[PDB]
Amino acid sequence: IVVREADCGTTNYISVPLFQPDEVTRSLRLRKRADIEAGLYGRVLAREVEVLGVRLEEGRYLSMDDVHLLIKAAEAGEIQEVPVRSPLTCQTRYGVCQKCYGYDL
Amino acid sequence: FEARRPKAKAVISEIDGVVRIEETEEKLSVFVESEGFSKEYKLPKEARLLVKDGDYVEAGQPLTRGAIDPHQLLEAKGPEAVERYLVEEIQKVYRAQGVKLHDKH
Ligand SMILES: [Zn+2]
Repeated sequence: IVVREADCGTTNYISVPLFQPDEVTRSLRLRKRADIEAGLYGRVLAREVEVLGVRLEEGRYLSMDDVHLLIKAAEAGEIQEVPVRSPLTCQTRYGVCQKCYGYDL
Repeated sequence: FEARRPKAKAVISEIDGVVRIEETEEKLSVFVESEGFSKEYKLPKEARLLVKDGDYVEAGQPLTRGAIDPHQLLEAKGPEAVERYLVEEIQKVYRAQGVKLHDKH
């Protein structure tokens, strides 16, 4: 597996949940910050998101400030999941593309 | 990582519907009743149920505590559900030891 091109032109994505179905209380509770950061940081937005008066455009890499803004919006009940590009939905043969992988940690 | 079948595997619902408990001293059986179908699941006496009467379960939703068989889940729900399950369950182990690791890897 090697990063072999810039963009594969796919339209598929995955949705990263922000809430977890707690079982003891039978309710949806916010996930921990470290768990949210481990699945969102340095990832390319697949669709456009509008939260807290800020427009995040499609094709934007998510910095740690963006991830913290998304968590703030979840606490205010404005967003439940984030659509992002992932290697699971990349269409490059023998590897992945730059937009589906994201940032170099 | 080897997609092995757990020894003490949980029992999931192959179809969606409303549950129907018939607890008796002879045995315990779980019925999934739907609009045109009705499936029977014979749990052992040592079964820790996580679903009570009058609940709406979907296909692939567990009916007992335990580890889900990935192969059974793939046939019941689809490729996207088993991929989500595998990534989340692997990250649970590394979180318990306080290890930070991105989901991409
Ligand atoms: Zn791609």
